[PDB]
Amino acid sequence: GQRWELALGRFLEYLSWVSTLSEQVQEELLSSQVTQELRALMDETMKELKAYKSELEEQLTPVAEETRARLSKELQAAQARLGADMEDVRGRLVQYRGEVQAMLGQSTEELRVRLASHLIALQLRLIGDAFDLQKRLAVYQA
Amino acid sequence: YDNREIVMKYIHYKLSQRGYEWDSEVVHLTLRQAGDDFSRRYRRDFAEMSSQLHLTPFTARGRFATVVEELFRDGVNWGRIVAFFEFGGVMCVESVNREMSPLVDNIALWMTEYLNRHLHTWIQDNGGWDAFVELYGPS
Repeated sequence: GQRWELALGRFLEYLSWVSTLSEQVQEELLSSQVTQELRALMDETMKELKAYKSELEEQLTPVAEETRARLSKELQAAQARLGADMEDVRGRLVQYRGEVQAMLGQSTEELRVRLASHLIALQLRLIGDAFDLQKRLAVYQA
Repeated sequence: YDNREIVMKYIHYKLSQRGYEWDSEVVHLTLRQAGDDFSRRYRRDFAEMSSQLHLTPFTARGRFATVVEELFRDGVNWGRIVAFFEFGGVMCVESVNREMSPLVDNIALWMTEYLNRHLHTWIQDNGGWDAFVELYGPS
C-alpha cells in the first residue's frame, strides 16, 4: 500500500522544488534534465502502482463479478488519471522551456506567474486524484 | 442552499490553522478532516501558499478561474472537490497574509455558485453529498 505512495511522494517532492521557481530552478528549466527526471519518477510511480493493483488481484478473493467488470475498470481508469496528471506536470514545464526559448533565454514574470498558476492547479489535482484512489484502494481490499 | 453553508464553515475553519479567524453537520466535519488529510500530503513535501502567485484584488478572480478550470479540466471526483475547497482556503489565508480580506467573501461566493451551477450536477449523480460522507466517513 505505502510504496506507490512513496514513489508518488518522490514525484511531488521534486515538483515541490520546481514550484519554488528559484534562480536555480529557472536555470534548470532551460535544460531537459528536469523534465527527464519527472518522467522517471512518474514511470516509477506508475510501475509501483501497476504492480500493486496486481498484488491486490491475488489476495482479493471475494470476487463479486457482475460489478467487478465495473470495479477494476473504475480503478484502472482512476490510475489512468494519476499518470495523466504527472504527464501534464511534465508538459507544463516543456511549454515553459519552449516559451523562454522564443525569448532568447529570457523569462518574463507574466510567464512565471502563469506557470505557477498551472503548477498549483496540478499539485492540487494530483493530490486529489491520489486521494480518490487510496480510498478506492480500500474498497478494493476491504 | 447546502453549498453556501458548506463553504462558510470550511473557510471559517481554514482561518484557525493560520492563527486567524473571521466571519447534517457530519458533512462539514468529514470535509474538514478530508482537507486535513489532503493538506498534510500537501504541506508534507511541499510548502504552503509558498508555491504562490502574484495575488492582487484584481487578479484574484483570474487566478481563481485559471486554477479551478485546470482542476476540473478532465472530469470531477470527490478528491478534486476537496482540492477545490483546499484551494479556496489557500486563497483566503494568502489574502490576510498579503493584506486583503473582503476578498474572502468574494472567494466564498466564488465557490458556492460554482458548486451550485457547474458542480451540483455531478454531485447528485454519484450519490449526493451524503455519498461523500459514506466514502470518507468511518475512515
